[PDB]
Amino acid sequence: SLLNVPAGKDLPEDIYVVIEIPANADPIKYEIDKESGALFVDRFMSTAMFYPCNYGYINHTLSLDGDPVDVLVPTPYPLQPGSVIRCRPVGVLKMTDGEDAKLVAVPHSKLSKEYDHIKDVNDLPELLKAQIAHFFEHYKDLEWVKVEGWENAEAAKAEIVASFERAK
Amino acid sequence: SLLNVPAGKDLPEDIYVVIEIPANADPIKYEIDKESGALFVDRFMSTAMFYPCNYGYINHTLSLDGDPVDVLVPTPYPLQPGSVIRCRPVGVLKMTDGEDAKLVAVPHSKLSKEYDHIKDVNDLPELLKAQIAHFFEHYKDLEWVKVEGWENAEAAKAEIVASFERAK
Amino acid sequence: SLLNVPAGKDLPEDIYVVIEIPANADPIKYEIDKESGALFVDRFMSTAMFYPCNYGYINHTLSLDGDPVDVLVPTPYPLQPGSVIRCRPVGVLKMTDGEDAKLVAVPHSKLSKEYDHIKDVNDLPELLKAQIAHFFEHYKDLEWVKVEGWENAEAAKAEIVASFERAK
Amino acid sequence: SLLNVPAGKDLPEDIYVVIEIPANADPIKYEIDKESGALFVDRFMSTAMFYPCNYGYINHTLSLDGDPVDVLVPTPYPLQPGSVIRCRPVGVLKMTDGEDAKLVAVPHSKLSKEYDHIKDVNDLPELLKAQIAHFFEHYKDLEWVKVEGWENAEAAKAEIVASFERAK
Amino acid sequence: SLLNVPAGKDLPEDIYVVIEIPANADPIKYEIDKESGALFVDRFMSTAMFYPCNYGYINHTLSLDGDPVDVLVPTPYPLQPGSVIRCRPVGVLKMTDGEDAKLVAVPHSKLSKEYDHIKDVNDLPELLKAQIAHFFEHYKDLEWVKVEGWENAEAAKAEIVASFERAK
Amino acid sequence: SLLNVPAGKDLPEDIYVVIEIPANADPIKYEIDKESGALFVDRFMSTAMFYPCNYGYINHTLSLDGDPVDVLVPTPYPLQPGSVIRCRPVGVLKMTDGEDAKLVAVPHSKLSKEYDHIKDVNDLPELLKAQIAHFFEHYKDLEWVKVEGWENAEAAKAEIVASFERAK
Repeated sequence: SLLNVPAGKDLPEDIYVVIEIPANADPIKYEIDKESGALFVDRFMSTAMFYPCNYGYINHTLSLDGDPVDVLVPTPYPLQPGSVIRCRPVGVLKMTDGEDAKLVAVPHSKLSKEYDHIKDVNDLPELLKAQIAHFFEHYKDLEWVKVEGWENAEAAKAEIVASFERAK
Repeated sequence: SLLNVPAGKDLPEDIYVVIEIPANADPIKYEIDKESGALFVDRFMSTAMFYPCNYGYINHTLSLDGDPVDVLVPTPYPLQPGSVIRCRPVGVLKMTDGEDAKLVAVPHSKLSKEYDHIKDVNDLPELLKAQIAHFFEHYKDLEWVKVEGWENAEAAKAEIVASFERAK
Repeated sequence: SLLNVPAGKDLPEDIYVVIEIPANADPIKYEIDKESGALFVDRFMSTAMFYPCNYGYINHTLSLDGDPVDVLVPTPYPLQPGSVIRCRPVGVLKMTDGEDAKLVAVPHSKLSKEYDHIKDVNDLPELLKAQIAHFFEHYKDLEWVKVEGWENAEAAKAEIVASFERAK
Repeated sequence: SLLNVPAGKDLPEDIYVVIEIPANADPIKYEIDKESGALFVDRFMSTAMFYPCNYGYINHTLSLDGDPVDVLVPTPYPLQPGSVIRCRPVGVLKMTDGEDAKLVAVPHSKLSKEYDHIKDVNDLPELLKAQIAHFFEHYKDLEWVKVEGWENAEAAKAEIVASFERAK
Repeated sequence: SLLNVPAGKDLPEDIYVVIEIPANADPIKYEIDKESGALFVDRFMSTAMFYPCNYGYINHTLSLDGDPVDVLVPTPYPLQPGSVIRCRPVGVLKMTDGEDAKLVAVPHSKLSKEYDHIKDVNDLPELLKAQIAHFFEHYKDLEWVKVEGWENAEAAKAEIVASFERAK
Repeated sequence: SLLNVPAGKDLPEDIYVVIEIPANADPIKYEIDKESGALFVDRFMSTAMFYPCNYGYINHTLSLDGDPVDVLVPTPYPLQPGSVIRCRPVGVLKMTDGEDAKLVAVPHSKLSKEYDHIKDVNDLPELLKAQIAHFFEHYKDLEWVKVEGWENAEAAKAEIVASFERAK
């Protein structure tokens, strides 16, 4: 099941992300249930907003909010909820609800050459970055959250390493 | 797997429904296979009709037609086949092929406040109810079924309780 | 999980195909991971082409390319990745990358009567056959493959039988 | 505008159909407004049914129900409301609300070779024909109509010729 | 063309709205060009938000922002850009960029009985109203606007009457 | 109607393109009819390929193939057939069926800042360029065409200027 997916081939450089919400989909927030590995409807979002990238998590990690590290993964076409994609981290958007750090990872080079030039957080389209920051600032307006800024691939991997160790 | 999803948090008030067919989808009838927990194509519907709500079942229950209790769940956007949604029962549409009772359950308040006012069968939109009755009367016209009417949340829960006990 | 789906009810006549890519979908190539049974993003296709039929494989078989036998299944509406469909084989498109034989199987009569007349490879629409041949010739142009022709239902089943034995 | 589209290149053999409702779409009934040529929302259908083929009319014709001759056109993919397709008639489904005759026309050979073998009403898939008959019998159940049967391409063209003359 | 659509059958009670952006669509802002009546891509929205209802305008009206009165129309399924829907006004959301008043109108009873009970601004779902207010407050965050509140059907019609007179 | 759309605001730098086929759509080839301005189904494509960008033409131009200059326009989301988008040219893919030159134009800066950095043909993603070249080489394989290469924005505008003059 999804409960058995590795954290990655070569942490923190090569990770696997379990997808819960596809890019641009209807406002249904799903989550993988730790008990059955099944896709559960977590909530219907109240705002008229959509996730700008595919949203998921790295299995076998645990951050301080007691949840697995969340990653946002841009792809050329929306992915299937419950699917797994191999990626490499490039940045982290730090915020506070606690501390939520949503990493941004791009598809691994073996899946597509389209993201090869993206190696660090400032290599990502500025508009993509404002749109992601804006979504997190505002998605729970009708349900608090504060963006504090972006950080590089080094910080992202530090976050992966720490959460993985913390999961052990 | 889906075979391990509970019948609910607090039967018969708080149940989980395993989704097989989303609201408004192409006429493909899927079912979860009791052996693998995998989604199987049960049949291609012959009529040009679509399910008016998401269609699924409560795991760990058994009705007299030797099948799990079937539930119809209205949501603001179509759900994913194989996903699970927490709901609360509000009615039952009784019919006969045997006795099929398709319950109607609405999303649990923790998932969305939109259905909070819906507490009993007459709180559901009349048009939604005619449309559901009409679908069951006519979906197998080219494949018999007879609608006998609606019943309240009390009857629905009685149906859940009985089928759950019968499953044990 | 999907890892536990049988090869079929009555090999080679009655098989089950595990679906990875739906007909007419975005160019994302998925595959079921032998380790978790989870849907993995195998690759993003580079060409502006879509699979003309649903694409999948027969579990518990092994061909010479060290992979499970791949099948293409036409249906009236696109299927869900990860779902299973009961079919009956009718042909094989032989090619070479090694030897890849992609079988063509149509939905089993119990799922729909629409494909009952299709019993052998020449009963399939000519346009459907050219379109499939054309897709395989050209889908990896930007990533080699050569079509050698079609073969009947007898050859297809021989291929199923052999790969199943080889899997044992 | 759409008000200026010819009835056809070579009536009754070669006609143009103005599309109002695509095959398999949401239950919104549109119609082209004789005054502006604009697409107007005529009604929201109450039943959970979808048109099995693209639905439209032949401009410059007038039947007895004081409306333009309506045609159903099967295509491999849904068409755009307001678009025009060149076709050739092959049958008519006679009914009564008055007399409604919905013709069935298939795409002209110059647009695609896929329908070339379809020359008369019995050349159409039986399932397609039952599904169309069933839709008309039941689409207004919640809004009367009675199917009386099918007729050949000769009757269809007679219907086109008469309505065109009647329009003059 | 769309330039010739009336403002309504019985202003301000019975109006026609020309649709530019469907409910829940990709973030493309279209507008009807006063010169050709053609649908022009006005802008690609920068925020990850979607219009919660169909968005359009009443032809033959002119407000103070030198633009036609804009209306938001909830329907059970998304409409086609460029289509026209008969409605009746029920409220207005007043704001300021100038003065923008976006009316809310529901489908006319002749198109569907589903909105008959909605007669005034407080009859609209509270969540629908917060979602609309929230969208306008935030849709141009990356491109200013301030919501001042809702008003009744009387104010809405006053707005229609005034803008129509102003258009003459 | 669409027949009245200008060639552009400031030819050859600022043009308007009339869209016939959206990016990534079903294989239906539409064209705007010079007589009514209506969208006509030109043909159903036989290959399992989709246009990689929105496809259209510049009104009021005439190339040597006796047809209006065709343009391919990448956008973040698919456009509506029949809509108009303001763009600026950046390249031309020269080929031969005669001489077909399909220009590539990107959305005008006033519609979105996302394409501002794209000023010449080599500023376009290499993969986007191979995919477009590949599509034209192969889309009519089952219906000839030969790609000869790309050219800069200067050549593109020369092509626009010449065809516009030729249209006068």
